[PDB]
Amino acid sequence: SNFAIILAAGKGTRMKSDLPKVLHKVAGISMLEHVFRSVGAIQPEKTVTVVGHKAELVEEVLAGQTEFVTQSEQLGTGHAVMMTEPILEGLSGHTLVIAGDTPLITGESLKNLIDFHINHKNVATILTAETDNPFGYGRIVRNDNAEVLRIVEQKDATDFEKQIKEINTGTYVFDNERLFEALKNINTNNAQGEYYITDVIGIFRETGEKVGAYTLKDFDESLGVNDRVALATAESVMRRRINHKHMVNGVSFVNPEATYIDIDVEIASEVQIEANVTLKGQTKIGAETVLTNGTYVVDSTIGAGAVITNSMIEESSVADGVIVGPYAHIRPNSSLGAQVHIGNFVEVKGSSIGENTKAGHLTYIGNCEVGSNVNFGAGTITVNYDGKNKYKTVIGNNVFVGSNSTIIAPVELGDNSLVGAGSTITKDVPADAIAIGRGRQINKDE
Amino acid sequence: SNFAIILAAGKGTRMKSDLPKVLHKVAGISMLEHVFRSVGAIQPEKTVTVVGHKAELVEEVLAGQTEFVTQSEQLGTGHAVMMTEPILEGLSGHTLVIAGDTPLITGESLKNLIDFHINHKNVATILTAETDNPFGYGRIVRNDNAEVLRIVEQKDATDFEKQIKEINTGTYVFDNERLFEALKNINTNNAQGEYYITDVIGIFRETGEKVGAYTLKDFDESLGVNDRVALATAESVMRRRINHKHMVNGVSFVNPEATYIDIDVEIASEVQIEANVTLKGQTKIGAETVLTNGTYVVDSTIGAGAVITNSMIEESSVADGVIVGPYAHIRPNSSLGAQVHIGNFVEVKGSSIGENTKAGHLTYIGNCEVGSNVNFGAGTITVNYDGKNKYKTVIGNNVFVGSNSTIIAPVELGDNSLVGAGSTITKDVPADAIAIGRGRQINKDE
Amino acid sequence: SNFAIILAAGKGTRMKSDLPKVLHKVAGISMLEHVFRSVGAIQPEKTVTVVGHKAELVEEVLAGQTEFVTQSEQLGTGHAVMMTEPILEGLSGHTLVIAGDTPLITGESLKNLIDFHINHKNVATILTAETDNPFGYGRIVRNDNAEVLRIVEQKDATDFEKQIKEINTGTYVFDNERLFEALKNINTNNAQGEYYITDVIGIFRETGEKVGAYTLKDFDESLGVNDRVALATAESVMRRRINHKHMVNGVSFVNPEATYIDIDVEIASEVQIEANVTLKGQTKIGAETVLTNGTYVVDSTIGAGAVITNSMIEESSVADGVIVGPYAHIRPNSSLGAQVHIGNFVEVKGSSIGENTKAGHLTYIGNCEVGSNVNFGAGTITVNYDGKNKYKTVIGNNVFVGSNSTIIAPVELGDNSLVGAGSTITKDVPADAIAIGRGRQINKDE
Ligand SMILES: CC(=O)N[C@H]1[C@@H](OP(=O)(O)OP(=O)(O)OC[C@H]2O[C@@H](n3ccc(=O)[nH]c3=O)[C@H](O)[C@@H]2O)O[C@H](CO)[C@@H](O)[C@@H]1O
Ligand SMILES: CC(=O)N[C@H]1[C@@H](OP(=O)(O)OP(=O)(O)OC[C@H]2O[C@@H](n3ccc(=O)[nH]c3=O)[C@H](O)[C@@H]2O)O[C@H](CO)[C@@H](O)[C@@H]1O
Ligand SMILES: CC(=O)N[C@H]1[C@@H](OP(=O)(O)OP(=O)(O)OC[C@H]2O[C@@H](n3ccc(=O)[nH]c3=O)[C@H](O)[C@@H]2O)O[C@H](CO)[C@@H](O)[C@@H]1O
Ligand SMILES: [Mg+2]
Ligand SMILES: [Mg+2]
Ligand SMILES: [Mg+2]
Ligand code: NA
Repeated sequence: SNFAIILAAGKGTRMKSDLPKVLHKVAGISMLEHVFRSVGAIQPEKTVTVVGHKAELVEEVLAGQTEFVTQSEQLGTGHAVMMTEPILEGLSGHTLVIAGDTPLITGESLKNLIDFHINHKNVATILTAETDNPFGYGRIVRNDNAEVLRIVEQKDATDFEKQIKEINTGTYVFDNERLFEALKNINTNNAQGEYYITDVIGIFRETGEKVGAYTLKDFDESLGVNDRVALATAESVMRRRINHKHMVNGVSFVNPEATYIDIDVEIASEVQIEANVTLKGQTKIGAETVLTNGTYVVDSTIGAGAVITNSMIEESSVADGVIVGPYAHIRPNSSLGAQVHIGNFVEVKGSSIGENTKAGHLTYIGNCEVGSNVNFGAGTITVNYDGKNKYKTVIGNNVFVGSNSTIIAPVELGDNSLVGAGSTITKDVPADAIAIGRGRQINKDE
Repeated sequence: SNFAIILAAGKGTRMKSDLPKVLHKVAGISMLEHVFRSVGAIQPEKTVTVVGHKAELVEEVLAGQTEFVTQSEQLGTGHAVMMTEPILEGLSGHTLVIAGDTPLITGESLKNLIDFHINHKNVATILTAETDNPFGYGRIVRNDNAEVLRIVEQKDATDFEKQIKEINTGTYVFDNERLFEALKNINTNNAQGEYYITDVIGIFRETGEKVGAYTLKDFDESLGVNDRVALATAESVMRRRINHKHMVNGVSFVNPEATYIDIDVEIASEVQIEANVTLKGQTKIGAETVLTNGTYVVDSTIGAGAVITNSMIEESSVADGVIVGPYAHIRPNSSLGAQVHIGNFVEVKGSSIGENTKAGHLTYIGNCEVGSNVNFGAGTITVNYDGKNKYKTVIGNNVFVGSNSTIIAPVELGDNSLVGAGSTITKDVPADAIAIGRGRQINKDE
Repeated sequence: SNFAIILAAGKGTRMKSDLPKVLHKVAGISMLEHVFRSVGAIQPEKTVTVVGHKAELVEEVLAGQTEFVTQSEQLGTGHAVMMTEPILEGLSGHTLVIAGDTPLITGESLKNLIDFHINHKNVATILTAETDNPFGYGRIVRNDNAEVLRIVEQKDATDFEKQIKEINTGTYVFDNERLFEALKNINTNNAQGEYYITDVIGIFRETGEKVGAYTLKDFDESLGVNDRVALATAESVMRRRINHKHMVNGVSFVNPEATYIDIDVEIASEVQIEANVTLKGQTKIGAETVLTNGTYVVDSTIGAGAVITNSMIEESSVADGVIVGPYAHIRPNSSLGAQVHIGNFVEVKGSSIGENTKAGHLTYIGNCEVGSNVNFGAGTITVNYDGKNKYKTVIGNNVFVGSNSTIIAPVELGDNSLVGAGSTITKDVPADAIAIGRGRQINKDE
């Protein structure tokens, strides 16, 4: 029986933020969520998240996914684990304690940790790693025969102890029953005057209880994020992880070290992604689609065989074979039908665009229902706002909207209609009709 | 006498692509072409490229540059070399065998390899290297006195052999006459059930024939591209190589690790290139020209003293002192004369623009022949498409095209003419004349 | 008493530039300025900058901040120091000699260097470092008991000496009085036929004078920039330094290795900066402001809570809560009031924009004084240029400028006025009035 305790009540002073540290994002989701996803790998029967500093913000993120306990005052990591007593005290099993600021630890690593704990029949197992720059991390102190003696914090470590490269990742597995009894013996006699969870290791050794340490196969997973310098490193490692997975899946990257793809983004095989492409949120990219430098897609679905050249697309659906850009902007609630062509300096907002329709230049399409095979001449402006209300415009199939025209909603351009270039349309244009609304040209010789 | 055999018939399963692996691009050209260019350094009397999987695509790339032999079934690298028998069997000389998926090996390295082979009078010389992650590479097995015994593939290697860091690059030089006789002794008794070319090393040792190994000076050249993770590494190394050459040539780079310049791009001294600039194909950049972040140039010629700010330029010519951007788009078959200024949100397509002409904002110039010292007011739209045909517009010198005007082709604006702002022009405007075609302003008090 | 000598007279041949090497920029300022800033840390009583090659360009950069001496001919680093004789000869104190092409050395390092020199009572102290690629650097030659014997240049070094990893940084501290007497003994007997300053070390040893070497704590500071490859490395290290400082200060960076922020840019806590953001010159960013990929800001002030999405802003002021982009361009001498919204494909030039005003699409606002709560419809074009003169337009508060309208200066749109969409305005529109200037729509059935 496995139990889990996630610490997320800290102040995170070094972050210099009003937003709780654990909520800072890494590849699209908070560090806390990355940790929560890893925890699920051990299939815990009970999950408790310790909240305190701005608990309401934290509870909203994991609402309905974990039990919450409040730590009124941030008196220490050990004190935080004590808050889980009313829920876990008495139960029999292996209790995992993990920090909410170590977003790189994988579920696979946590599984190996618990398996090690059970196999070696330890009362406490520490997840460790080694690094050439252990500053800020608790050091793992062992004796001559490599037996774990205790964990000494940076601020409490001697110069000899500071030289230790083996660090505490902040993740452990404790025998649930022995954990809460050992917690009662933690004192505040240290540089911070806090209840260190790291002290339970020394406490267990007093009664000769078995304590071990499982070393991470990948030391990059050990990153503890206390400031924004560490947060950038987490972004770097997570970015490499995500992009590596995509490349193994058959996605080409001109530069995986400079491409920004969120954790839950899905990408089909044969997709070509240039450097400096950004894909955020619930974004999906179809097979063989090409994304060029500067393309920025948020919560959108893009089909197969599409080519998105240096363009921004938000909360929209893009069908197969759609060509967009460069410098195009597809705003929320828009839908581009199959083989639609949206060129440079074109903005589509809250509009549905039928198959094969083209708007290649300096055009604004807002709140419009557009048919198939429609052609928007360069400079076409649709007007949906008058100062108070928002009106809709309907454009039929095979409509030819003349260049530099101004279409004032609410109006409807019937099938096969034509709007003369430079015209201002304020009234419906019947199907197959031709509308012209501009001044006559007069030349004055000189 | 040197001969060359390039293997390009494989399936490249790990790539997860319909495009033959060797055809995947690195810095603008296929891996196969990079390998072909290196091969030329040995000045081979005969060059044979083994094709099989989608041979027609491969033959098109190197058409008229090498002899081709078909390998109906991909039974192995050794089997592939056997396909070159009808052409190379009997001839006397040093035969180089190279894979089409090792695009980083230089011609200089191949020259050193053949020179080593001849000097040491070997029957077979293997191009080797060392790496901390030899996974997937054939390991070089030597005895106590560092003599090459054989090459063992990843899938056939024991745990002891897998620990070997010295890898086979897939490039060798064989005595042509002894090569084809040793090929007859290759068996399919291995994990893949294939005819390994790597086995000829062991076969030569049976008759006490001299086999050696030449080690690469630069281990980065040893990269074997079997998947897209490796392809990204190839892009990274090739990108560093290309940009290093440019910096030595006097080109400044804010960030050479994040600048994307194709293999055949030419850049003059004193050019300043910000990070995230992309130069593709047959692009040439003149002296002292400045390219800012986001600029993307494809198959174009840009002169000296030009400033291309965050703009995309395709298949066009840009003269000296031209200023473009930010967010400008120069489309195919366009020509910008000396000191032309193209500003933000301006698109030029299939048009010639005379010296000193300015179009600084929200303008579309398509299929136009424009003179010198012309001024396009912001919002100027030229119309060349009516729904079926494409018409041309001619604009003379010193013409002042009023802002937000719509010029409907085919029309001609004579020298020194002026088009009033907001006008729709459907007829020719004589030289020195003034054309106005808009509605009169009426104010309604309230 | 501390004195300083900065060498900036060299030709910098490897740079292949008409601009003196020391003037090449690193993070917004010349290498010379970075060196000058570091020098100030030792609080020198006298500062002398040796100029020669294009001295006028160099003197302009540090005008009024240092004394200048001319080196007519570039006969060597030793010869350059000799030019400072008329000013420093006779004085008593510690004289620091530093190259103008080592922009990474910090003031803290120079302080530690002088303190070492004084403490050890040396006649000469060399600032050294160690590197695996010492090519081009003078090597530090020591004896069995680690005593500094001399400095041997790359071109004069034997194969044994070339293997030395300890390099000369080009920075030293000499006893002023003994310095000028030792300079008289420097000869041109070397590969370059120049007067090496490095030779004074050997000269001092002839009379048994105390010479030492202080080693840099950070070897990255030792970079000597002789070509553009080294200049890119300097940019890389300086970029990392600058961004690290910002992260410690509470600024988040998606990718600090690919974000370009100049040396004097100021950024408040809680600011979020995506990768590929460029901030240049005297730019200041307020608290909680978000900067997305592609944003490029030069000499501008941006307030708190602003969101600059993929936009370019130059020499302008942006107030709190302003939303800009994507693909917007704020040109010189513009001011955006609190909560102003500037959308895609909008250019603002030399204009003041009042609070809450919105221009969300394809609009050009030039030389305009705009009030508060004004709404610019998509496609709105302001005209300020007629061919010779520049005219101003004044727009009152709560004005509704209809889409695709053309406003021809000089004109004034009074408070609460409205311009009908597609209108060309050539005359003043009184407050509360409605102006319409377009052609009537005529439909022709078919
Ligand atoms: C005493 C202790 O455990 N030290 C460990 C902690 O140091 P470190 O100094 O990083 O500890 P933090 O301040 O980041 O706290 C760790 C976690 O506990 C939380 N928290 C903190 C204080 C509190 O009163 N309530 C609460 O819930 C924080 O929100 C965070 O999720 O993690 C490092 C690894 O990353 C380890 O090397 C250290 O050995
Ligand atoms: C058996 C063999 O040679 N193994 C070598 C091969 O492994 P590796 O597993 O990389 O071999 P690949 O599958 O990439 O084949 C190598 C080359 O031969 C071609 N090909 C393959 C099979 C075929 O039947 N016909 C054909 O033409 C492929 O197109 C490719 O150009 O290259 C590695 C270096 O990169 C070496 O370390 C391995 O020792
Ligand atoms: C002889 C000498 O000093 N060599 C040092 C110099 O080599 P390095 O070959 O780099 O010397 P440079 O040519 O860059 O000259 C150094 C500095 O002196 C200036 N200059 C040069 C020649 C001249 O006649 N007048 C003049 O003012 C240059 O402008 C530059 O600021 O710096 C390296 C560190 O970066 C050291 O490892 C070398 O030991
Ligand atoms: Mg922590
Ligand atoms: Mg291979
Ligand atoms: Mg130098
Ligand atoms: Na217009």
